Order: sequence, then structure tokens, then C-alpha cells
Amino acid sequence: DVSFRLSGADPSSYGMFIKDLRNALPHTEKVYNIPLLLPSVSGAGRYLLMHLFNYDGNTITVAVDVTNVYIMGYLALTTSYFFNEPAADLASQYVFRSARRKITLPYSGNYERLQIAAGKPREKIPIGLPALDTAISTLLHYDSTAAAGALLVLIQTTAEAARFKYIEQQIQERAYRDEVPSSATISLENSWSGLSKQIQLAQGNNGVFRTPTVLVDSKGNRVQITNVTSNVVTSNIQLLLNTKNI
Ligand SMILES: Nc1nc2c(ncn2[C@@H]2O[C@H](COP(=O)(O)O)[C@@H](O)[C@H]2O)c(=O)[nH]1
Ligand SMILES: *[C@@H]1O[C@H](CO)[C@@H](O)[C@H](O)[C@H]1NC(C)=O
Repeated sequence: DVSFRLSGADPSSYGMFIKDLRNALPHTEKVYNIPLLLPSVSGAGRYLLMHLFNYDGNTITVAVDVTNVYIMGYLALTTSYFFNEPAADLASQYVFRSARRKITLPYSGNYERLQIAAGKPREKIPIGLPALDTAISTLLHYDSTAAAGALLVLIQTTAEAARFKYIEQQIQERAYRDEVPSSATISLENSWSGLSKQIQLAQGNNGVFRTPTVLVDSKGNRVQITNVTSNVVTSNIQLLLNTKNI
């Protein structure tokens, strides 16, 4: 299990959390020096538990599928909550079995459904360490509309930061002040599956992508990533989604 405390949190302690999160995900192989997540893991070993503590010291435990870094559900006091999707239902067979009750959220965990439930796109939801503290607080007490927004914050500040160093750094910049995600941040999130695939295909193709991946740079301009020498590959992406899961 991996842990993060918002009480006394700073950029360094957050960086240590994201390092721990990445380090927990199992892999046998690296592709261009980037850990390749496993095709599958059977049983309870599929799920990583993250213990998160808000500034007041209250906690949730979040279940993460170690093959795809997807959040499946979370435990808050004696109640578990899982996304309304088959992978989460399966997870609920293995984690938080001790919960007194299990609530299925009224949405799946994909960004599109969460944004609909929340009433707002990610572009307009501030992220940062204060926002993460707030998200943990929200998730302690069931409100499905508020939780959707909280879960968009939680997913970006854990999973997406684990996937991309750039996103980790963006959250570190927002240690004491929230700010809506940069356009480049959104682009990277949206491209993780595509990049993961092309980096794997590039082995066998001299490091050249079969199909370019289009991103937005931090300044605002659209760029094409065509091969493994790109900074996105050498110095940003930290985890690859297995092509078996794409
Ligand atoms: N269940 C779940 N879906 C997620 C999570 N984080 C991001 N998503 C996103 O929702 C988008 C579409 O995912 P898909 O529904 O195609 O698997 C992707 O960006 C995917 O990564 C998460 O933590 N849990
Ligand atoms: C490889 O990527 C680099 C960095 O963007 C670029 O300058 C170069 O043109 C690319 N080469 C090929 C063959 O795609």
C-alpha cells in the first residue's frame, strides 16, 4: 500500500507519494526505459490500495487496478463506493469486503461520464494539493454530484501524475494554490493510451511510431510526436499501458 498525507504536504512529499505509487505497480519489462504495465493480474493482486489523509487526518482508501492505473472505488469509514462498470464490480469481489455497505456510484469512471455527472469539463475544475484535500473531504460523505468532481480531481492528482512527470510537476506547482489543468495536461491525459501503444509499436520499427500522436504543448501549440526521441517519451511518460489492454 502507498500513502499520502495532506497535513504538512509539500512538493517534495507529494513527489515521494507519486514515486511510491509508480514503484508499486508491477512490471517485468521496460520499453525504451519505461515500465510496461502487465497484461493482466488475477485475484486480489490486481489492486493497489492508496491511503489518503486530508488535512484533518480523515482517510479514504482508494483501489487502483495495477494494469491500467484506473481507480476502481474507494472506502470511506465503513462504506465502499465503486464505479458503475464491470471492472469495478469485479474489483468489489476482492477489496473492501469488510465494508458495512457498498454503494455503486451512478456513473462509470471515464472522463466523459464523470464530467457529465459533475456538470463541468475538467478544463474548468481547479486541481492541486488543496483541491485534493477537498476531494478527500467530499468523498467522505456521499453526494454523487459532488463526488464526480472530486473523483476528476483525485484521478488527475494520483493516476495521471503517476503516468506523466509533466502532470506531477503541474500538481507540485499547485501545492498551495489550485489552478485548472494546462491544455497540455489535458492533452497528455487524453493521449496516454495512444502514446503507450505507439511506443510499444516503435520497438520493431526503429523507434518510429506507426501513427503519429498529436499533443498540445504547455504554451498552447499543437505538436506531432512521431518517434521515441521526443521529450514526451524520453522525459515525461513514466508508465505504459500494455497493448494487450488497448
Ligand atoms: N475507471 C477509471 N477511468 C479513468 C480513470 N482515469 C482516467 N479514466 C479515463 O477515461 C478516459 C476513457 O477511458 P475508457 O473509458 O476509454 O477506458 C481515459 O482518459 C481514461 O484513462 C480512472 O481512474 N478510473
Ligand atoms: C523524430 O523526432 C524528432 C523530435 O521531434 C524529430 O525532430 C524528427 O524529425 C523525428 N524523426 C522521424 C524520422 O520521425
